[PDB]
Amino acid sequence: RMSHHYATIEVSQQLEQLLGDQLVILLRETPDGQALERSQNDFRRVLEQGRANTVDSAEQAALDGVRDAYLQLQAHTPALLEAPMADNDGFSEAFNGLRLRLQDLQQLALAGISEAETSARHRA
Repeated sequence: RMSHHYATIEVSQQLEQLLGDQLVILLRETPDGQALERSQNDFRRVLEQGRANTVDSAEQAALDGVRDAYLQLQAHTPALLEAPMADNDGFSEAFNGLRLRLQDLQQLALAGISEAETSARHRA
């Protein structure tokens, strides 16, 4: 009824931390390629294990959207990390869409918790 929503909140928080790591790396003058790849692979790991374990159907759909938004952001990673970002407006927009989705995932999870709390009080 409720514990799985808490797990979804945790997935989103971890993703947000890893996204932050990625931005911090990308913001440096000489970003480290191995660190960037590790952060991307870890974001993907957390997201995909999270999706595989998500029980709520609406949270599954939201995590699918997070995946698409993440791929959009990842697509902006320059082949050469010393190279300038090719599409700054696009990178900004992909970043914005992803962080807003991660925030809404948590809000969605919180709503499910709230509704389960209410239902628990009327089952007994």
